[PDB]
Parts: sequence; C-alpha cells; structure tokens
Amino acid sequence: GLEHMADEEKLPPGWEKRMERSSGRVYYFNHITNASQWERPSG
Repeated sequence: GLEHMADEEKLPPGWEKRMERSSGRVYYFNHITNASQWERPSG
C-alpha cells in the first residue's frame, strides 16, 4: 500500500511478480513456460 499504479504492478498474461525466499528479491516468473526475469516482460 501507499505506492503508485505503474504497469510494473500488472504483469502480462502468464507472468507473475514474486519475491525470492532465499534473498528477498522481487522478480517476474512466467508459469506458461516456467521462465523468469527481472526486467518488465511483455505478453
């Protein structure tokens, strides 16, 4: 809460914005192809 609503918050279809439990680092994960990236993806 108390943030902005950039397009960074509404990931494309198949992608999900999650955080790593190991270091606590936010990233994106594509459940369609079991991929992931840090840069904003595009469906």
